[PDB]
Amino acid sequence: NPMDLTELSTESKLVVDFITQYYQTLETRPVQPRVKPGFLTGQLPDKAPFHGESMEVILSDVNEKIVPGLTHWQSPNFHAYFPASSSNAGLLGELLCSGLSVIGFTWSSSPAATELENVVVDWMAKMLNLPSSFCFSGGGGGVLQANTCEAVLCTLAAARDKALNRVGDDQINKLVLYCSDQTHFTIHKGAKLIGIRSKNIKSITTKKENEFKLCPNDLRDAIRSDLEAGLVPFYVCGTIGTTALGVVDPIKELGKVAREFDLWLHVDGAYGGSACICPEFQHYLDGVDLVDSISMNAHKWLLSNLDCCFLWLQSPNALIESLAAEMVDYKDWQISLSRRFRAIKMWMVIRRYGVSNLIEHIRSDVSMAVRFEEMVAADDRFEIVFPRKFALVCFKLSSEKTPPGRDSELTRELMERVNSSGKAYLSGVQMGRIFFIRCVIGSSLTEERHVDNLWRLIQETAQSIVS
Amino acid sequence: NPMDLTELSTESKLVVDFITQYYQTLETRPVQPRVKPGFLTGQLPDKAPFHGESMEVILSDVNEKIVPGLTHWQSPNFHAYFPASSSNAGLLGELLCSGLSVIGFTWSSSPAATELENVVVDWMAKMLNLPSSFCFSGGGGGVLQANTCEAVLCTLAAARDKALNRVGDDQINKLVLYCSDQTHFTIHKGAKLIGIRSKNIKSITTKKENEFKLCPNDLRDAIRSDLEAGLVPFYVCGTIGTTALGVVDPIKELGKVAREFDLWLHVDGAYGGSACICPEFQHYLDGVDLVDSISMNAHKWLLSNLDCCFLWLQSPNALIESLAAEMVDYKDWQISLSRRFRAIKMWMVIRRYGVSNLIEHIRSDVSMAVRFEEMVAADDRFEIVFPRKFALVCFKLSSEKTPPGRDSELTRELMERVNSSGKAYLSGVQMGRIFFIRCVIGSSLTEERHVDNLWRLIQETAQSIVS
Repeated sequence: NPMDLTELSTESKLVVDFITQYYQTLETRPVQPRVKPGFLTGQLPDKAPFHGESMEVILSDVNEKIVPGLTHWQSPNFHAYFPASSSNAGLLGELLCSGLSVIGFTWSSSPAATELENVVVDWMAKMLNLPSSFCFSGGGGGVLQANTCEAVLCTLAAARDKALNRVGDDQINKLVLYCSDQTHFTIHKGAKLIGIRSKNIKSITTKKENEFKLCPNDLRDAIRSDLEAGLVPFYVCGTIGTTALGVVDPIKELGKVAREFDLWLHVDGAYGGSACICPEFQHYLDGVDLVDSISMNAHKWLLSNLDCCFLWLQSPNALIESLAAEMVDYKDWQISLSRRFRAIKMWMVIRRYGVSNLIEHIRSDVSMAVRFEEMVAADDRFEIVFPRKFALVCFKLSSEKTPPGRDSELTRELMERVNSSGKAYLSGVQMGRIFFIRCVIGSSLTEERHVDNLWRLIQETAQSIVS
Repeated sequence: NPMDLTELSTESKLVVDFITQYYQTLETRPVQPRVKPGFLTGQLPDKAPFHGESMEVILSDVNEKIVPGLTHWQSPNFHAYFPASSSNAGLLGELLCSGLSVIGFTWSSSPAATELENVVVDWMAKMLNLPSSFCFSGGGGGVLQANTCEAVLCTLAAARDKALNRVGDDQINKLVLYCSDQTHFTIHKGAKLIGIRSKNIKSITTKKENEFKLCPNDLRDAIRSDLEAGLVPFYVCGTIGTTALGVVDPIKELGKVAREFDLWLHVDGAYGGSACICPEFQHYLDGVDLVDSISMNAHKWLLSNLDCCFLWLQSPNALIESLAAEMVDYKDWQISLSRRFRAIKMWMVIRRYGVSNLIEHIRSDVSMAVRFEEMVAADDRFEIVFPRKFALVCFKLSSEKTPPGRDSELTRELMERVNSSGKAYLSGVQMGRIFFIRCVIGSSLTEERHVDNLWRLIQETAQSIVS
């Protein structure tokens, strides 16, 4: 019997206790493992079992054979990449969503699911303080997705088809997209996906003078240069909080540029967007009225676990018309027919914790990053490569207190020895000539003590090699 | 505190008990609701709460305000669309995956996650008895996705880029895709997504003579007709178990056709693919050696809840080369960087139940559909419009025992009155001139009694209008 209810409630507690013990381990568990390729592949049978096995033997096999070979994103010692903010409400909302197992591709196939997605989308829109034109009650509207690439693909398709409907159906080889050299690779990936040619995905270089922002004058000059070449610009992507540096592009200026040439402006909210529920960061959303579309990942700061990605349009019919084949049918809003009930999990998280708790959780992470930055700045052995705007601190070894020419390779070795120690996991990028470490505060379990321990470990490892 | 562990275990039991009571309701709950647009939208607050609320008040609000406005896919009275096979192991594996919250886009960011995806992919490949060329140990390999449209998009991109690398970079406007008129709309959707022009997505009509299969001779003639027009065929999609009728396309013949013109052959396993773990249905996979790619939805019959979609390639480098920007990095295998740990849930389900239980669950659903077909065939008031191959029975009112010309509209009214009664939910499609009802056995909760009740209700409703 596959749906035995007493067995269901029996094994549910087993799995929940497994998860709680995993969580309590993470203060000790080495974050990133050191294992050999094929360790698990050779350790597991070649074919599937004919018969079944109990739940607790499965869970034991999990905790001994798969857990050690995991990178523990939830560890309070994990400060690399970008957080997978997890909470009790997010986990239990995942469980409830999967228990309902309602797949609502149209309003008729689950009215409540679509209406609850509507209200959650509008809730978040006013939490971020967008104009009415992005709300369902203001003309536009939004949708939940799984990743930012689904939303980016949807906007790219809508923009491409709007352009082609204006200039001609067989003109796809002339469409030109613009983004900065800091834009997430997902933009180039999606542009290549929707048939844009490789030469026409222009990454405009950014300069340290402009804080690596995408300058609108270079955008305008590139646009008219390619227009004099007989090609059709159609898409521009600005970013709030880039991956490597956390750059915020000048949204309003690029909005005026995109309006002047009637280009589709999309805003990758990405990492910084979630933080914009706070009044301090809301200014990073000015010019949003000139924006065609905005996407943002809630699983990067809003404690929803994985996964959930909001996407808001001022003219949603521009998207529905691109993918279709009053009452909302989300079949025409994204890639596939099959959708999950993510709205119930976002609703769960929000009503369980409150805008208050969410605001202050973001503020606590940002404050911890402020303190980490203040600690780096007090050490002449180190250097901020770019001022922090959120919970992202980018730093490296000082060149004055390292041998000539090897400050970057010694920064890389510092990061490697820290990660190999197992006591923490930091990210790091090679921006041409320089290498720098990213420390991202956001692992939910992380408190002040963990940031203090991380800074002390970075210092102790630096003294171990520097001079 | 967002990660309070004692509060986590306290509220987990609340949510689990909520789910178990929901499940036990489904024998009584009217499957499809009758509600007005805006019922939930007006019933919920305009903005998000500043403060939080308890878990049980949330769950009460769920069971009173959202559950009644749901279409209960998990009800044993639900036989429309295609099942969302759910089990205890699938639900608890969803919970465990979300609890681990490990996001592994590369082997380095979670070796165990990638290796376990590898072994699960290979397990399923040998469960379906594919050639070695689709296994990681045979040259090719596979990947887990969320939907069939992600897999279809990946294969379409790989095929398009292979073609363009052969014929020219600026030739996208000449690429031609072929599918039948029974193919799922996701194929046309993805073809439009990757920049194929609308005229070049050719739906070749199928004839009732060929059981609506895609005849390979018409495929060949269309190919050489478009080749004499100076266009580049590049993609052909065959289907095992179509949505409306459950058609199986002649895989091997289309394989030889696609080999002759070096076209990319993709197989939408879709609905029938999952059933192919059974030896009786494995014959529906012959010619699979000539196939470039195969996708199949495990959440349609393999009891994994939602969602999980296997995709196997004979040459995975053809996909990696299309989306990239030994040890496997699934970042280059699909649409986005962010991936979930679906492998752990599939592993959970398989090792908990067994290939034995899975085979026999498929066989029990197929047997129930056999019995439903036998019941329809014994009633002169009804008629099978297409012979059943899986758990899909397509039937309608007999034209001999209805007034001239209105057998189809009376079949539609029959379906409408049954669905409106709330005692069951059946699907129905208008194939040009005829209308017929689809009954799909697969709601997990469904036993023999429910099929008997459904047949009696269909008969009682038919006598209520027929003569």
